[PDB]
Amino acid sequence: PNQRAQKKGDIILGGLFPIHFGVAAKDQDLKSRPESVECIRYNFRGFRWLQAMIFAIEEINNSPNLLPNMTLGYRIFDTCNTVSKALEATLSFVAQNKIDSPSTIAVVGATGSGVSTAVANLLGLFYIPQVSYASSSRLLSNKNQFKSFLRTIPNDEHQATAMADIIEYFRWNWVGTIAADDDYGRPGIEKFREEAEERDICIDFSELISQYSDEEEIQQVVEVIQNSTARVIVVFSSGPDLEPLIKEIVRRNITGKIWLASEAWASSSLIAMPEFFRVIGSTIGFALKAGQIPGFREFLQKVHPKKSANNGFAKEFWEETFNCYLRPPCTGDENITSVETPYMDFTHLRISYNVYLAVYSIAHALQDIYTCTPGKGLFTNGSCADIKKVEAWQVLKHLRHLNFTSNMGEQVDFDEFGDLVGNYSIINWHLSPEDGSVVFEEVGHYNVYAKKGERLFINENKILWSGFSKEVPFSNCSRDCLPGTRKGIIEGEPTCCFECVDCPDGEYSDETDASACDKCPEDYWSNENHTSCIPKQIEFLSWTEPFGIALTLFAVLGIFLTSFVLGVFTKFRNTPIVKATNRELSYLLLFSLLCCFSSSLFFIGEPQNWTCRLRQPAFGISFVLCISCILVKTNRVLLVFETSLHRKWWGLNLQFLLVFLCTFVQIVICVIWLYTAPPSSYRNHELEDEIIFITCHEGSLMALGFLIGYTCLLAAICFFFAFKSRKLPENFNEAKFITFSMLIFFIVWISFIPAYASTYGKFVSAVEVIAILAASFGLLACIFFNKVYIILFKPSRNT
Amino acid sequence: YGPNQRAQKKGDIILGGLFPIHFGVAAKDQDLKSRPESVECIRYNFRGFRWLQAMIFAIEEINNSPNLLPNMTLGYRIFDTCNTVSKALEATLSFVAQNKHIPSTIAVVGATGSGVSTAVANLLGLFYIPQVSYASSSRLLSNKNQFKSFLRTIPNDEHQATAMADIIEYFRWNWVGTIAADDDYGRPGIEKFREEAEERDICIDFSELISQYSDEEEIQQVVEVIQNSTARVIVVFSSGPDLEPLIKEIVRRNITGKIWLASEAWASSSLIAMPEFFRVIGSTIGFALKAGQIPGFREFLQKVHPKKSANNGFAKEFWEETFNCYPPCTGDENITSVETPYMDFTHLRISYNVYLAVYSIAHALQDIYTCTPGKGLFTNGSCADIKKVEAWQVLKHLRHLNFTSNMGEQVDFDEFGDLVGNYSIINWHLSPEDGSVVFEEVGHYNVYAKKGERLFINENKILWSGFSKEVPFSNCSRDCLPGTRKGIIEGEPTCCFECVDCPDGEYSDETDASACDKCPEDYWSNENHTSCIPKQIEFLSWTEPFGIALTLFAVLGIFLTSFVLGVFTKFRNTPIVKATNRELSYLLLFSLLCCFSSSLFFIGEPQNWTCRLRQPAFGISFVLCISCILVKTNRVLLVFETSLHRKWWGLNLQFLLVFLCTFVQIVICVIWLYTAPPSSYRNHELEDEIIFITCHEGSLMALGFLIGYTCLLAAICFFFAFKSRKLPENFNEAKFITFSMLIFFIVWISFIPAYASTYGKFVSAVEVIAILAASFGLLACIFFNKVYIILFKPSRNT
Ligand SMILES: CC(C)(Cc1ccc2ccccc2c1)NC[C@@H](O)COc1cccc(Cl)c1C#N
Ligand SMILES: CC(C)(Cc1ccc2ccccc2c1)NC[C@@H](O)COc1cccc(Cl)c1C#N
Ligand SMILES: *[C@@H]1O[C@H](CO)[C@@H](O[C@@H]2O[C@H](CO)[C@@H](O)[C@H](O)[C@H]2NC(C)=O)[C@H](O)[C@H]1NC(C)=O
Ligand SMILES: *[C@@H]1O[C@H](CO)[C@@H](O[C@@H]2O[C@H](CO)[C@@H](O)[C@H](O)[C@H]2NC(C)=O)[C@H](O)[C@H]1NC(C)=O
Ligand SMILES: *[C@@H]1O[C@H](CO)[C@@H](O[C@@H]2O[C@H](CO)[C@@H](O)[C@H](O)[C@H]2NC(C)=O)[C@H](O)[C@H]1NC(C)=O
Ligand SMILES: *[C@@H]1O[C@H](CO)[C@@H](O[C@@H]2O[C@H](CO)[C@@H](O)[C@H](O)[C@H]2NC(C)=O)[C@H](O)[C@H]1NC(C)=O
Ligand SMILES: N[C@@H](Cc1c[nH]c2ccccc12)C(=O)O
Ligand SMILES: N[C@@H](Cc1c[nH]c2ccccc12)C(=O)O
Ligand SMILES: *[C@@H]1O[C@H](CO)[C@@H](O)[C@H](O)[C@H]1NC(C)=O
Ligand SMILES: *[C@@H]1O[C@H](CO)[C@@H](O)[C@H](O)[C@H]1NC(C)=O
Ligand SMILES: *[C@@H]1O[C@H](CO)[C@@H](O)[C@H](O)[C@H]1NC(C)=O
Ligand SMILES: *[C@@H]1O[C@H](CO)[C@@H](O)[C@H](O)[C@H]1NC(C)=O
Ligand SMILES: *[C@@H]1O[C@H](CO)[C@@H](O)[C@H](O)[C@H]1NC(C)=O
Ligand SMILES: *[C@@H]1O[C@H](CO)[C@@H](O)[C@H](O)[C@H]1NC(C)=O
Ligand SMILES: [Ca+2]
Ligand SMILES: [Ca+2]
Ligand SMILES: [Ca+2]
Ligand SMILES: [Ca+2]
Ligand SMILES: [Ca+2]
Ligand SMILES: [Ca+2]
Ligand SMILES: [Cl-]
Ligand SMILES: [Cl-]
Repeated sequence: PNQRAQKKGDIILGGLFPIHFGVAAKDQDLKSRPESVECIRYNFRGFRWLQAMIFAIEEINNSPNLLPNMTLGYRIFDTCNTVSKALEATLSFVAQNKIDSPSTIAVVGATGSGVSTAVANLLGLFYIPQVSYASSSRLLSNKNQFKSFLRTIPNDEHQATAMADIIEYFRWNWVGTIAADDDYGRPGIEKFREEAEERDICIDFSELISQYSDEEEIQQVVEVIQNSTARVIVVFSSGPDLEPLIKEIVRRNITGKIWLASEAWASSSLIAMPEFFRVIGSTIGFALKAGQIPGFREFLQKVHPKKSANNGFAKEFWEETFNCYLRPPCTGDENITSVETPYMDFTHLRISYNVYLAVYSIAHALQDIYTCTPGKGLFTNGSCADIKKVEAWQVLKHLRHLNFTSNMGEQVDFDEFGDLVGNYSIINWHLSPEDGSVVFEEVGHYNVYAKKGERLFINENKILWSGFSKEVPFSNCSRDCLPGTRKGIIEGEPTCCFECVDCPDGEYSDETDASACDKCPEDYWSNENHTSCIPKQIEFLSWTEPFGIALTLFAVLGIFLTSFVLGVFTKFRNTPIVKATNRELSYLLLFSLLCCFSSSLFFIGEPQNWTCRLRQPAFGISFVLCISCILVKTNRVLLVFETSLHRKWWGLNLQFLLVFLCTFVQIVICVIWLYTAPPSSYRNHELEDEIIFITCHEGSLMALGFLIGYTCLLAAICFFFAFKSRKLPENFNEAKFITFSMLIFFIVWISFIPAYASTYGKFVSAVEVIAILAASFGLLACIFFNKVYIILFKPSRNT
Repeated sequence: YGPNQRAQKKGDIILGGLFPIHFGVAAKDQDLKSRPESVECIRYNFRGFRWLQAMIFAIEEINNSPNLLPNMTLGYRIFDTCNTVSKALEATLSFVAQNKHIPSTIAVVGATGSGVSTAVANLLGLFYIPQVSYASSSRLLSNKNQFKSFLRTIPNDEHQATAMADIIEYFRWNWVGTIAADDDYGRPGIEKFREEAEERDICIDFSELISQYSDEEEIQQVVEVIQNSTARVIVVFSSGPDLEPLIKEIVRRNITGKIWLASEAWASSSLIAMPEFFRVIGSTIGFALKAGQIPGFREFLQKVHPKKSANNGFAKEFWEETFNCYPPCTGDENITSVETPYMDFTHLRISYNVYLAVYSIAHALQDIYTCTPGKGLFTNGSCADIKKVEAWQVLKHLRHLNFTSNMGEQVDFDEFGDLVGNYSIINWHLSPEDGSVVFEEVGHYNVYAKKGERLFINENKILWSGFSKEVPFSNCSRDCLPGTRKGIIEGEPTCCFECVDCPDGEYSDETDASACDKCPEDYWSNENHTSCIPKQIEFLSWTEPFGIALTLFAVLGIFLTSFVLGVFTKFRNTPIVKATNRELSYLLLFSLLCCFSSSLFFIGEPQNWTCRLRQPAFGISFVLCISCILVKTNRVLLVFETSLHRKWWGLNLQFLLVFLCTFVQIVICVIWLYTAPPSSYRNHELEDEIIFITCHEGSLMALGFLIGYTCLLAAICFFFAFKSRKLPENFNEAKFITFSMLIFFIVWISFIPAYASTYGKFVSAVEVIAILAASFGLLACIFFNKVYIILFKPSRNT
């Protein structure tokens, strides 16, 4: 090639820099002989990088210690960011070696993963160390194929993990990817997709672009972008590979998304245009750790076409800066500090420092060769190498074992994969208030040495979402489902995109975004929101509640009246005037009425086994013995008509036999109940589904049937015998009184039937207990009030 | 100068050539302690030598034919690549040497790889030299902005990934795993396949990359990932050498359940198709290109001999590897006595691609030779001469090449330099005679057909796991029968799920349902939540045994009433017993007719009129009957009531009496018609399964006061009857009427519990039975004695 930066010396290096951005887009129709294509657009950043390399080389040549007597020369070429020019230059590099089947010993060539691979395939064939400064693809680590490649820029797996970490930190799960179609974008987005699907993050679309894409492919890509709902768009590409898509996006006014820039185009001047920043607001990109090169800007300001004989690119540089010709003609007096261009309009050195570091590392390897001591070398017999006759593979061997200190005082040392690691800065795009150009204000940091999970660190106070608002935009497929509801599948959409369905009654969902409703335990139940389990609010006939205290009051006043009549009897015990009747029978009847009044107590509280298991036979025996005694408190016609009949001769104790017979019969059934089917004191849910009710299911139905039959037949026979003799003046015609009492007993039975048979849980027990209480109360009152009245009022009883 | 081993032959025009005679280079890790020298290759690839022989045969056959380029001879400088990049780049630097005594090559044939093709093309296209590859199938070599001078005769691999997705869809699998060689052949193909599968809703469990340089730990991780997965389909997208280590490790660890979907590179490779590996990998279904027919090829393959080959140079090492000589031997053995891939083949696939490439370049040269000075493709319609031909001319003519190959086929490279062909689909079968692996075609993938109608598989030929004959199950979660519905698992993809039972009131009829459905109120989820069968209704029917029994009782009562009526007719005007009010007797009898009729209002389905009249029907019927009975006795109050005599002075006042009482009653009735008539409506809340149809009386006070009125009438009549219960005037009807109202009150009391303690229909049933029994008792007790004394004992004087 003609245009190049050439300088002689004892040792020659090679450089490859993208001075231009691309080649002249034209189709070689092949109707005539094809010739060398000329590049089109200028790139001042590449010229700054070239100046950095030249500065490093000359500064090394000025230092007296590093390489004391030797001198470093160079043959730097231009690649125009394509492969053809790079391979032309590379063939111009290995010419002396090519004649095997000006020998350069090292090449610093970079800025394209594709270009870097294309060069390293050829340089590694002659074992020429190539130290790239910007090639960051993960494919260049396959040291089984790129034998002689080392890069002073970190790899690009950490960057994919960092983008995944950023997406996870802002709590997003619905994104979309876009990648240039070269060796830089594809592996990057593959690694990112892997790490994303690991972290449970869904990806909507995935398109590829390139600077040679025709309007139809870009149209399709813009349609895919527009016809989607994800707001986060991760981009892995370089400036020139993204310019057309961005042109289309800004011409179509797509102004909603959030761009996650990769390292290549995060700081590119092709994309950071004030026109573009309208529709591409809120970008968050990565950047390398800045560096310091003392006196570099002063060297930059010295460039001049006439005073540059080694450098040959200063001519076109001046022609491009001042826009002149060597239409208007140039003069060698212009002021480079006047015009504005990415040449001097920088604040931090990020890639230029990489070039400086690469040149200094190669120089340090050379110096290490210079200061070898025999017997301690790295070659066959621990031998050293002749620096005056140094070869490329020796420099490579020494570079693999290089370990020195940088200018900032950091330990530069290449990993066994030939690459040094480094932290990341995280940049947000801002609009400058005074000028109006884009400005990269650093808002985050990414440490690579720290353990997993604790690497990313962002400072959200500075981030400007769309420049207007101040809150993280929402970019999930579907809004979360608050507690009370649960997730639900959509048939085709990915897992990160669902709908919400309500928990059916009886189940609850406390946490948000739950996969399935939970059924409260039987003790508990759904709330009104189906959010919280509330207790089943169990219920039964309580004690302190008005009904319970009132029934207990009635019972105890019954006991009080009974004890009252007992006291009256005891005070006048020795008076058979009214006690001409069997005083023992009065004893028994009064105590039996006490027991009957007490029996009610067994139907109050919560039903355990004890409670009902004894509450049925309690009333049973009590009322049957009461009715038997009041039956015997009558005429003995059948007894007079009838061992047993021998005992029916004299002695009142025979009457007792009667009761001590019939109750015996009764207790038989009861003891049957004891060991045949005791009433199950158990709970019930089926009746209410909301509140448990505790009852007792009598296991022996026919047994209680027989019991009730026995007591009612006793009642029938006693009532009939009473009525048949209801009009006999036997001491105030007591027969009419006993008819009255047993009649009201029958009324109690009848009017009790409908009550319990047509009421809810607690009130059934309440009505049963009030029925038994009223029955026994009425019977006792009717039997004893006449006698107590006549005794307390008129003690004239003779016949 | 290139390497030492090559195949060189002079001529007017020279063609390039790159073939993988070996399989790789020795693992010599240069510590760089000494000057690194040319690395040497290790294994031998007889298939590569067959390809090279195919190219040489094509060239010499061209040189023998007098039609294509007459008076012209073709030459070649074929080199070896050993399947690496450095060797190919050495050969290519030798190629382009004369460009910028040394021959000037004008066309290069093939690179056999994708990385090798890319490396060679980046350098060749710099000088615009046409490179016609025969086996490079990456999709990246179609970008005609990078590789300006690259055309291939093997189809691009996009359709191959599409066909992988189509195969996976055809057997209905949705849980697979992928493996790809980490080079330019596996990565783009596996990316395209991932995209296509994601389109067709196919979940990918794992995805790993391998290479022939993978150290033991990486293969360890890969095999661990393979074991810990539940998938069975493993889509491998790689070549033989890059897969050999993984297959070694797998057959060492004895993983047998999986099934493999082979890409074209290794679906027919002798490196993997070995019985040892076949005993483990089981069933593989791979692709292959369409065969070709090179006439008279075997007769040229059988002529190879070391001393007879001066132009060829690889024949020496070939003889060595096939005979183990130079244990030196003579050099007269027969090559047919050895079993190597150099002759153990049935169809030519890639060798035909090489033959086609050579013939295509020769045809472009011919087209250049047969110019017409006015129609040349070059400038001003002119064209160049055959004697000073340059590479770019051949490239230009190859872009516009369109000719016919001996298979009667049309060959033309499209705008992307590729060709197009329709794939065969093979399955790995074990030879029942020898034990070697044999590939048997089972299907065909036609790419010209419309999308979705391209794949044809003859499933009767496939052999699953060597013995079985039914498609294996390789889904993630078992497809569960209807009645259940899908349920998300946290973290797992959309192909792994649970399924839970549909709660009642909801149903799911089809497999793979997302949610159940609420049934229409007339229906309900059946026993298995599968179908909304009609929700059963329930009420007192007619043809039900109870209905027919009750209407039988009713018609028997009506018949007894008609009997007593006829008895009255035949003996009307004889007041011997009829001295009483015959008219009021007919009134009571009609009242009993209405009472017996009152049954018909509580039988079937409740309409509005039905119950809205069923209440007042019984109401008025009874109150009228009982009031006429109350007046069918002594008239003390009537006798006591000055203006009343002037009003009636006769029995008419009795009518007045009843036409007062009933009237009062009927008042409430009409009120009920226009305050809250009982609505005939349904009821579900008690069973959620059976519908109950009843009537709700909006005014409880109406029915309350009505029943209170009728029972107080009954009670006052009962008291009045019991008052004078002992007056034997005409058989002492007082006792009969006391028994009447007594049985009435028994009916009332004993009816209360039954209706107040039973399920729906039986409430109305027992109400019917109670009313019928009350009217029965009334009729019987009142009139049985009269009809008996009339029919039996003719003694009527007092
Ligand atoms: C058992 C029952 C539900 C009434 C019943 C049930 C089924 C029956 C089947 C055939 C025949 C008679 C039956 C009577 N409730 C009774 C129990 O509370 C026990 O309480 C009493 C039982 C009898 C008499 C009285 Cl004063 C009470 C009270 N207080
Ligand atoms: C209304 C009722 C449920 C009984 C009832 C209800 C609530 C009441 C509230 C206060 C006071 C009395 C009430 C009586 N069932 C009655 C209806 O079937 C009407 O059927 C009759 C009503 C009265 C007498 C007879 Cl012989 C029948 C019959 N057959
Ligand atoms: C979008 O989806 C993500 C994925 O969960 C949601 O992130 C959750 O946010 C809450 C809020 O603190 C965290 O408690 C959870 O830990 C996050 N999920 C997980 C699995 O960790 C995010 O909330 C969703 N965005 C919106 C607006 O709802
Ligand atoms: C990458 O991470 C941090 C910078 O954020 C560096 O580690 C810190 O360095 C300072 C001074 O060197 C120490 O005082 C801190 O203790 C370190 N903090 C942590 C968490 O490590 C680290 O040096 C950076 N990497 C490089 C190559 O500079
Ligand atoms: C593509 O596959 C199909 C069938 O395998 C081939 O197309 C057939 O060609 C012959 C003659 O045109 C017809 O008899 C068949 O009907 C065709 N198939 C159909 C569906 O029409 C074709 O040969 C294959 N492609 C190539 C290049 O050979
Ligand atoms: C594995 O999953 C697939 C779908 O993911 C099942 O195929 C579906 O089920 C029947 C069978 O054809 C069809 O109604 C559906 O259309 C199929 N889906 C598709 C996309 O075709 C397949 O049945 C499952 N495998 C087994 C053994 O059940
Ligand atoms: N890593 C980039 C190289 C790069 C880094 N920063 C850049 C800035 C501009 C252009 C290219 C770059 C690549 O693979 O291509
Ligand atoms: N397409 C394959 C080349 C190939 C086809 N068939 C083959 C058989 C053996 C080896 C390689 C091949 C590749 O990209 O690498
Ligand atoms: C582009 O979109 C924004 C927001 O809707 C709107 O303000 C503007 O008018 C649109 N058109 C142009 C040319 O920007
Ligand atoms: C012109 O050149 C010199 C700097 O060397 C000085 O006069 C001045 O800074 C320059 N002009 C501007 C605008 O900086
Ligand atoms: C590298 O150089 C530094 C400088 O002292 C030293 O600490 C270190 O031991 C050297 N070796 C390695 C492997 O870092
Ligand atoms: C390999 O696995 C299969 C599974 O059945 C088993 O039959 C066979 O014995 C195993 N062979 C070895 C060497 O482990
Ligand atoms: C090889 O030897 C002769 C010569 O080719 C041939 O006739 C014969 O068929 C072959 N025999 C074997 C075993 O290959
Ligand atoms: C060229 O293509 C056309 C149709 O595409 C076909 O008719 C013709 O046979 C082909 N060959 C030549 C020499 O035209
Ligand atoms: Ca470059
Ligand atoms: Ca840029
Ligand atoms: Ca889909
Ligand atoms: Ca090759
Ligand atoms: Ca093979
Ligand atoms: Ca997961
Ligand atoms: Cl910079
Ligand atoms: Cl073959």
